[PDB]
Amino acid sequence: KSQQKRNRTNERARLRNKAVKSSLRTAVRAFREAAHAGDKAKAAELLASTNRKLDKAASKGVIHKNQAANKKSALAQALNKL
Amino acid sequence: AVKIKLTRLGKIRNPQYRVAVADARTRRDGRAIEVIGRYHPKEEPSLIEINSERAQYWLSVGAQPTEPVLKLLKITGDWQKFKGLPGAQGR
Amino acid sequence: ARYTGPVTRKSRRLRTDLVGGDQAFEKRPYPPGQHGRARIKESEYLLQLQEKQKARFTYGVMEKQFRRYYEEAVRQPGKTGEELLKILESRLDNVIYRAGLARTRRMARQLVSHGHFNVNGVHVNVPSYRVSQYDIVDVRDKSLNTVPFQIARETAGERPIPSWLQVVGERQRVLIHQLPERAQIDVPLTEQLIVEYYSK
RNA sequence: UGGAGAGUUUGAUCCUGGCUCAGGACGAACGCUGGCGGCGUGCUUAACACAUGCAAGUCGAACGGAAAGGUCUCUUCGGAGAUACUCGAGUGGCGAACGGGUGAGUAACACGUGGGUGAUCUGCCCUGCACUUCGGGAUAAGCCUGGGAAACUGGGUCUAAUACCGGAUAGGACCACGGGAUGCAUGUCUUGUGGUGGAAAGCGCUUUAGCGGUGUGGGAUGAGCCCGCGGCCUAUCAGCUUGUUGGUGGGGUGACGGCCUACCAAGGCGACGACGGGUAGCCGGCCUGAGAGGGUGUCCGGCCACACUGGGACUGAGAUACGGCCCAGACUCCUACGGGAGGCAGCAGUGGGGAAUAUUGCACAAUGGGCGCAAGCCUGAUGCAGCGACGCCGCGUGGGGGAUGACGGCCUUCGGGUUGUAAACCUCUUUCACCAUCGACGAAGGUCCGGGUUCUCUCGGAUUGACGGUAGGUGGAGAAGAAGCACCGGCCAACUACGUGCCAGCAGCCGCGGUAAUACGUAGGGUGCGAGCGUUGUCCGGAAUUACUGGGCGUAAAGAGCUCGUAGGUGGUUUGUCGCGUUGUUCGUGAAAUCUCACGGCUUAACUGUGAGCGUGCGGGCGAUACGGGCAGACUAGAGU
Ligand SMILES: [Mg+2]
Ligand SMILES: [Mg+2]
Ligand SMILES: [Mg+2]
Ligand SMILES: [Mg+2]
Ligand SMILES: [Mg+2]
Ligand SMILES: [Mg+2]
Ligand SMILES: [Mg+2]
Ligand SMILES: [Mg+2]
Ligand SMILES: [Mg+2]
Ligand SMILES: [Mg+2]
Ligand SMILES: [Mg+2]
Ligand SMILES: [Mg+2]
Ligand SMILES: [Mg+2]
Ligand SMILES: [Mg+2]
Ligand SMILES: [Mg+2]
Ligand SMILES: [Mg+2]
Ligand SMILES: [Mg+2]
Ligand SMILES: [Mg+2]
Ligand SMILES: [Mg+2]
Ligand SMILES: [Mg+2]
Ligand SMILES: [Mg+2]
Ligand SMILES: [Mg+2]
Ligand SMILES: [Mg+2]
Ligand SMILES: [Mg+2]
Ligand SMILES: [Mg+2]
Ligand SMILES: [Mg+2]
Ligand SMILES: [Mg+2]
Ligand SMILES: [Mg+2]
Ligand SMILES: [Mg+2]
Ligand SMILES: [Mg+2]
Ligand SMILES: [Mg+2]
Ligand SMILES: [Mg+2]
Ligand SMILES: [Mg+2]
Ligand SMILES: [Mg+2]
Ligand SMILES: [Mg+2]
Ligand SMILES: [Mg+2]
Ligand SMILES: [Mg+2]
Ligand SMILES: [Mg+2]
Ligand SMILES: [Mg+2]
Ligand SMILES: [Mg+2]
Ligand SMILES: [Mg+2]
Ligand SMILES: [Mg+2]
Ligand SMILES: [Mg+2]
Ligand SMILES: [Mg+2]
Ligand SMILES: [Mg+2]
Ligand SMILES: [Mg+2]
Ligand SMILES: [Mg+2]
Ligand SMILES: [Mg+2]
Ligand SMILES: [Mg+2]
Ligand SMILES: [Mg+2]
Ligand SMILES: [Mg+2]
Ligand SMILES: [Mg+2]
Ligand SMILES: [Mg+2]
Ligand SMILES: [Mg+2]
Ligand SMILES: [Mg+2]
Repeated sequence: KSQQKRNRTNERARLRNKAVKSSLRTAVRAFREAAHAGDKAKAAELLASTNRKLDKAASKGVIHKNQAANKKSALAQALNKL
Repeated sequence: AVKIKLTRLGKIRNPQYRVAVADARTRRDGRAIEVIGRYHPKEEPSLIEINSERAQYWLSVGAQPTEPVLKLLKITGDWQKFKGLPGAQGR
Repeated sequence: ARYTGPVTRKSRRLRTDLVGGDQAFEKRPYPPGQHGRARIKESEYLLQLQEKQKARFTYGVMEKQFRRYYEEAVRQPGKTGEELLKILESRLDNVIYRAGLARTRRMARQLVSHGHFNVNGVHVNVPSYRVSQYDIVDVRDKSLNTVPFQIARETAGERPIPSWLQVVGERQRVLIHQLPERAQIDVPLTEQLIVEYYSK
């Protein structure tokens, strides 16, 4: 069949993408909890950190540029309205 | 990628081929994007017919013909005209 | 297939001789069978069937080929029976018969089937071939000086030549100026009954 | 450019009205018979289960290593040496989402058609603007062990990368503020300002051997999504819905959206048939019919849906992911009982069902597809071959004189005639068969050389066809090797005799057979077709017996028992406006093959190529208000008071 190599590369991809996605999720929830805390001081830099992580993931290709733009806009408006 | 390929529509012992522009991910005898000539390998030398301007447009837009369509283009000179080569006809 | 049977029996059944030649008549009336001397009521379908069979056995045409000829004739614009007769005449055996290169239609079919004619210098062996305008017909060079041809080479001047065909001398070549007109040359049979037969 | 009727109710007639017939068609079967070639077609039933072989691999010009080949290499005299072309296995890249199969499910935006995407994504292809710059860590493979019957797996080292991670800088990422144009409302296209950020990779070279990657502009290509119109039966299915309908705020998607979520309203669908039941892949197409129409979706082409049954995720540009993965169920198999493996609705083939449908063949010779710089590799796609009269076409089974009225048979008025010029006898031709030979086009094609330095070109030296020594041609004696089939009472073409005597029997109807049967079995004779002829199965037509074309309702079947009135259909005269229906032109579209005209090529036809019709329609612009219609009015005749 010569697809055992494909299966191994697949599972390597699952681990890599799952790890980066979970890291991005944790960063997003950190920024969110800062947003409800309303410190408005460290949230300003957490926004930039989250944007950097998310568009780094987009460049890596684990996500799409459209999703990266949507999430960045959401977090920016989130910081804005408070 | 867009390709220019020969489509066979003759009978069992009359393999007539049509010079057509079709998508690569299609069957040989399928619905091509546009037919831009034909080729009959049953005459004495052959029967070669090329529009020579729709082929030029497709070549400039990115269409890539296969080996026999490339040979026919070289024969008709349209490939040479597109690439800027001196000899525009070698029939 | 081919009939390959008694032509005179068919002629007596049809009540109209259509072959002539050396064996034109049997010197007797036409009781085709055991009861053939008795009178029979003439039905409408009988006349049309007899006309169609007369044409088919005159031109050596099978039933399916005759059906195709009739359907092509009616599909063609203008008339139907005239076109059918023209198609029937356009056969190689009929052309040879009219040009007088054979004794009858059966002889013409025998020669053309055995392949003793090259139309455009090309060997053919099908009587079903149809001639067209500006088309030549020639005799095989090897097949010359043979008995079945030399027997008629000198006695082919008896039968008339149609107004659309022409014959050449010592070296025969057959050329087709235009399509024939059976309505004015050799029409012993009315096609207006066949056209009614084939619409039933 | 195209319209046939006949039989059958009665003592006899005319209507109405059934039933039957004559014709064609098929992915066909049966009975009998049966030569060949050209081209096509061939599990329609069990989406029943499968033995077996082949159907997706490639790159050393990305990388570490050397299992094999020839190898210079030490030399064993049968052992050594990755450094070398080359390469087992391994990392990595791409492909694998295409190609091939079935029509199960599906009455659905699944399909056909025409719009919208200011709601979108898009590898490999083309191409504009630039870069191609710095560090780090492990591991595959190998080696040493361990566990397990296997399927498989653990621990310890060890080596890379065009593998991974972390970096500098880069605007079509975002936010806020603006400029400039646009309308179709959310908006759309392009710059500026301030705050944010986001990648790349190196390898090879007979020295112009070549490859690459990314940051993004714009094309080409493929697709995701929405809408109007059209294509079954059933009301003996009349009330359906609650994320259901909408809104708001978030979440989610490439993208709009109850797609998901929290809150608010009570709404949304239904007699123009929802909801429910039965059935079904849709279309271009195919058959019949003069046509309208009726039937049908098989070859082929387009799409859709599915891959033992049911469910789910991931990789990836892109997944019903047949030959990928996870789980539940059934089945089959191995087992050491602890555990494992599997899915022909791919090609070929087997079992079973059925009236029934084919080789476990050849080759990548050509085309398409995938991998490289390539040379090259794979391809049951494809090109063929093999079996079947299964369908279309075509040719033969001979022909020239023959009244010996052969002999005979048959009928028989005992005179005759039919078989019947067909025969014998004289003769001509060898179409296709048999034997031998030559021998293809399909290949202005691909490799190793000569001008060209590589880009382009012809030249020849060599080779490359499964088909195939095949088509086809030639040479040889010989009519010599070659026909059968159905019917004969009316429909409908075809009559005598023998045996039989309501018995044997036939038959589509109505009718024949109970002792002179053109209707039964048989013999002769005739009719029609032909390597085919009849039966069965189904559809169309006749049937104007579901009638728009193209029917009727006093007595033949047909006016509700009457009235009112909901929806609906339909509507007086006249004026003005719109131009929706109507109609004209123009543009786009209406795929190809197939249907037709006209031609061209297979000796002809079937088959095939080309030009034009077809595609009855739809969207857009531009003309008309003659009629219907919308609106604005007016009149009295209709109608009402
Ligand atoms: Mg965590
Ligand atoms: Mg968003
Ligand atoms: Mg035939
Ligand atoms: Mg009647
Ligand atoms: Mg009476
Ligand atoms: Mg009565
Ligand atoms: Mg009447
Ligand atoms: Mg690989
Ligand atoms: Mg290797
Ligand atoms: Mg590559
Ligand atoms: Mg892939
Ligand atoms: Mg697939
Ligand atoms: Mg099936
Ligand atoms: Mg189905
Ligand atoms: Mg639609
Ligand atoms: Mg290790
Ligand atoms: Mg940066
Ligand atoms: Mg990098
Ligand atoms: Mg809710
Ligand atoms: Mg909402
Ligand atoms: Mg179905
Ligand atoms: Mg009719
Ligand atoms: Mg399923
Ligand atoms: Mg199965
Ligand atoms: Mg399943
Ligand atoms: Mg990919
Ligand atoms: Mg993905
Ligand atoms: Mg699945
Ligand atoms: Mg797969
Ligand atoms: Mg399979
Ligand atoms: Mg198969
Ligand atoms: Mg059976
Ligand atoms: Mg059986
Ligand atoms: Mg190949
Ligand atoms: Mg190829
Ligand atoms: Mg049979
Ligand atoms: Mg009769
Ligand atoms: Mg008797
Ligand atoms: Mg009888
Ligand atoms: Mg009928
Ligand atoms: Mg009708
Ligand atoms: Mg009536
Ligand atoms: Mg009465
Ligand atoms: Mg009555
Ligand atoms: Mg009444
Ligand atoms: Mg009553
Ligand atoms: Mg009553
Ligand atoms: Mg009303
Ligand atoms: Mg009204
Ligand atoms: Mg009016
Ligand atoms: Mg009205
Ligand atoms: Mg021709
Ligand atoms: Mg068309
Ligand atoms: Mg218009
Ligand atoms: Mg009044």
